[PDB]
Amino acid sequence: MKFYIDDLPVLFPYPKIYPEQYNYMCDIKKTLDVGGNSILEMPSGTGKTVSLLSLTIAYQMHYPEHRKIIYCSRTMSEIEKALVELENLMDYRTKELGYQEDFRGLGLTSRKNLCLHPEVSKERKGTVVDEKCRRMTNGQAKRKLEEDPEANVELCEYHENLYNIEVEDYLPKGVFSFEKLLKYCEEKTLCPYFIVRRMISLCNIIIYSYHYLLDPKIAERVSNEVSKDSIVIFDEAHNIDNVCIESLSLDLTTDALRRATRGANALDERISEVRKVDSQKLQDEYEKLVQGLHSADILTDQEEPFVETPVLPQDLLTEAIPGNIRRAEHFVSFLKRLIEYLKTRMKVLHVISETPKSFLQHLKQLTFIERKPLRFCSERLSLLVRTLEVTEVEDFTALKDIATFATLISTYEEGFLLIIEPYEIENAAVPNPIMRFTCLDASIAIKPVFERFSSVIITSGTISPLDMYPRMLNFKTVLQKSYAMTLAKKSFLPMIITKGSDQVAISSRFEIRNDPSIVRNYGSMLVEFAKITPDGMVVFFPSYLYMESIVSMWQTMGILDEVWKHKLILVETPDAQETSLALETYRKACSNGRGAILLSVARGKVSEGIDFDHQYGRTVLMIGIPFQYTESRILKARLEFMRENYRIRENDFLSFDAMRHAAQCLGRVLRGKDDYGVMVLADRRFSRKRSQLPKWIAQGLSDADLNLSTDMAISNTKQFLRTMAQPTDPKDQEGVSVWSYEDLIKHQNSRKDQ
Amino acid sequence: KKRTAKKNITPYQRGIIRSLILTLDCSEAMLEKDLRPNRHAMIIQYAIDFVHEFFDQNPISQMGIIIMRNGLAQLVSQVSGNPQDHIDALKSIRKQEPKGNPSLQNALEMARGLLLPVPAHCTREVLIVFGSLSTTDPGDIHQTIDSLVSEKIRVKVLGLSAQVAICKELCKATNYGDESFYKILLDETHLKELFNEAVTPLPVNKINKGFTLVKMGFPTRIFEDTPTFCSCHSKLVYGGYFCPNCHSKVCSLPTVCPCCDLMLILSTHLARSYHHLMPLKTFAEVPTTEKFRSEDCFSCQSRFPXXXXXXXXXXXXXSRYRCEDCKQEFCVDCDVFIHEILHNCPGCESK
Ligand code: SF4
Ligand SMILES: [Zn+2]
Ligand SMILES: [Zn+2]
Ligand SMILES: [Zn+2]
Ligand SMILES: [Zn+2]
Repeated sequence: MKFYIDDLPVLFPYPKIYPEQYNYMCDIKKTLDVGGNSILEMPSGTGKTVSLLSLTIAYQMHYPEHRKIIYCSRTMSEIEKALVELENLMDYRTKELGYQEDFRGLGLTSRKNLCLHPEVSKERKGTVVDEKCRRMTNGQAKRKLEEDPEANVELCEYHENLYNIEVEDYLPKGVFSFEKLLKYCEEKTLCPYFIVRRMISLCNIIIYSYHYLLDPKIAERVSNEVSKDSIVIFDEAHNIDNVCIESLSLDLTTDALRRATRGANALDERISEVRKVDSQKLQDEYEKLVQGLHSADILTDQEEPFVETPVLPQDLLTEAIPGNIRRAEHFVSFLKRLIEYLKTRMKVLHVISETPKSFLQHLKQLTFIERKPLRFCSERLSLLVRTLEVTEVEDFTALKDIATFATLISTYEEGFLLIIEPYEIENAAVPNPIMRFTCLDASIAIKPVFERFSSVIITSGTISPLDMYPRMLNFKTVLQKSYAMTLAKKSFLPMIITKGSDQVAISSRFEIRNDPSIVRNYGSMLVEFAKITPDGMVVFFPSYLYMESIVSMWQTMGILDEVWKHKLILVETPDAQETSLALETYRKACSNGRGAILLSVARGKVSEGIDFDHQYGRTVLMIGIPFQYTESRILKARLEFMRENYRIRENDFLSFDAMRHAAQCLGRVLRGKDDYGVMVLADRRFSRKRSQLPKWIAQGLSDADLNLSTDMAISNTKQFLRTMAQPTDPKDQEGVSVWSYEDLIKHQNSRKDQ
Repeated sequence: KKRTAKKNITPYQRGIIRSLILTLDCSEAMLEKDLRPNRHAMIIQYAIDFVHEFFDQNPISQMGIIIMRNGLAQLVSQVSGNPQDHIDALKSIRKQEPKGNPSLQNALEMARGLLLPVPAHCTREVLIVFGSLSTTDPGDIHQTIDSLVSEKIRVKVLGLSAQVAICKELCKATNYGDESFYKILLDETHLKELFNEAVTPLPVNKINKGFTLVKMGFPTRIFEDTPTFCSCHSKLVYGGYFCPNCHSKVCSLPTVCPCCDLMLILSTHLARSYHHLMPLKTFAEVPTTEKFRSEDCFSCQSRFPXXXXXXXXXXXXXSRYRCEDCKQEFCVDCDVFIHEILHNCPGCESK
């Protein structure tokens, strides 16, 4: 297609469209012309990706003002799906128009997923990979290597070829997705990490995780070019406040405090050996403190900066000396002040939560140490570490964490909350004290990014209500519309199984353990699907520990045996790699003959980044509802601040976020308008909150689908899939709900200009 | 109110000499209580129906039959050109009962082994019949699919009330990409119609492969009655056919020669194929008030068609579905029976 929105040609890579898509493009452009936030709903059943990217390229190429676009996905996988998607958009755009592209838009995740060095790649923990690519390609490594040629120092050499060819120019022309980017860089034996990091100043669009825009320790290197007048989208931004309050989170436990004693004693050792051997450069750095924050080499560090910035992007900062801490030995002294004051705060008999300032004044009474010097903990630590040109960091992971800790607590107040639980009750009456601390206001963390940028776009495949977020994140929006799925055919049966066979009102909220009434209820429901359902079926659970009790006692039942006769079980497991291997094997089996089943937490990690086609997804089941106050009171005080700050009480938000995770896991099954399947919920409570379910989803919920029995539901899906396999394709009824190529869009809309 | 094939493409070349192999699944799946007697016995029933249907309409083709049970697949009929072998095989099966589950791979591979001696003019198609929700493979699947469609064998499958996209993908492979062959059902009338269309030779947009001649001759009926003697069953044959060159006696059959191995039919079978060579333009229902033809049927004589305005009823179906190239009438039963049994358009044959 090459059509218009009255102002811009649109090179839609599909001859086909859906009317909802034109609704989407119209309202999103109407926004962009007046740059704003304008919370919206776009169903993932249609791939809004293409709508987004097509309109964005049209707008950026067409209007000459915003040459830069920001598209924040949640995860790297969303990014790469969008990457190949945009690649198709770009190839079609070239095919239709010849070559007008001159276009370079790239994503970036980390060395952990991008370290082309093999030895580093064989490691598993991303922190050690980060430090190791540092050391391997360090602004220091190169020097001591070059004045002193020795086998002590090495490099990926990927940074070398980067320096050589890459850092004068850019990639040839391509939108090199992780596939294409990694292939091409390997063919050029390059370091894709540093490639994108340097490339940042030229890409016409950019993509990355939310975190790179959210964690100021990494959301720091943003340039104005990438910031000033870019255009910013968020997709699947529904589960964002988790990331916000996580980015402003810090829990503790004193085994790390022993590790930090180890590190800080080691720092006593390093200061001793260097100062005896030479303190002269240390005094050079003393005068470098005396001149101030030392941006001369505290920020002018092409590879040096050791400790990243837990604080918001340098906004909550000053530049003076930390007073007496000019002496690095005074520095280590106050390091111990901290660590072991933390230790004395570590073993309270019971739980205690702290405001930063309350405990802060407490500490001053206990130990008269001061906030403004205290903030300089992290930066002073990093600079001293560099001046020690250190060879190891593992002893000092705790030290950088505590730097982060002290910096935030000395920095942030009256929005956050320290809390000190002397154990995990989950293994109560044992020592596992926790000095957890975190924020409570996501709008705070977001506010800098809103402040920089006007033309911000929020869109998730779950968002409801479109007002909760304006409350929580306290922001202005304009066009808050939800797009009801215009379809002339059912194509999805959500149903609320409140009644099992025995019609027992069901839930997991009774408890985290067994009650063979509901147990066999759910076993019967499961196995009856297991027979009737074809390949591809995953049900989601409130909690891994709850699902674990249930699954163990169901292995105790024969309830596993019949599904083992028919289909393939896949279960969830805490290990990321083996979870993923289960995932891919599931996919291969279901696309193959033998049907495969996964089952999982609505909070589960796959439900974050993995979508489901027709094959892998047919029948999803939300057993109970994803609540959490099984777990701790951090959410209790979270709600406390909520109520005293937001006009939202506990149950309201518990329901809100539980149904958020619900619809979040729901959305996967659907790919395109040849997509379909089952959606079942299994608990009583889903009737009251029928209206909190997103627009199209609620449309698929007729009240006649409420509190069905499980046997009638078995019948429902029986006839449902009987229909679904059938090619009821009049294609004369598809024009109105697909708006066939170049005409029904043109016809209706150019007429619909009424 | 019509649901009609708009373009009945048939004037070309369909698959005539089809080496058809129905495959059966006799598993615990075929037991289950969703069909009136069962899936299983009903399937045996409609399979017998298809034996008769096929060997009638494709009276020059061959067949072997295979079932699947207990994670294993089981042939029930050698490649046979006598229907009754298949018929009594099906009988012998119906009384045997299903067990276990289908080892789809083994059935595919057994069929693969079977249709190899089929020459070019003899074409290769298998016929799945599926009602299970899973398979049991011992050999790599898409491996064998590659082998299969690399050896030019499209397959038509008839699954029960589900969908299994491996079936659609494998068919699309076997059917040169284009797919219509994963027909599954929702009703038993639906089931038999599925069969009846499975009977006909199947074109899509043919890959222009080798068009090879086929040579044969024709035998002749015998005269002596007492002279009973046979060379195809070695039994008593009171009178029958006589190979055109090998001049052996053959008990009544359209088979290939059992001495010099050449095909033997009379002509009738060619004529059935021709009935499948140029089928006709569909009888268009004449426009309601603009038709105004003679008020009866031509092919038959059916004076009913309208009541001349009863506001609603007569203004409904001015039913004069009359031919296209001949424009000569034929009533609804006449249209159905012409197009069904004797396509034989007399009005078009008339001139
Ligand atoms: S950026 Fe270069 S040095 Fe660092 S991990 Fe990647 S390949 Fe290795
Ligand atoms: Zn004989
Ligand atoms: Zn002969
Ligand atoms: Zn008639
Ligand atoms: Zn005619």
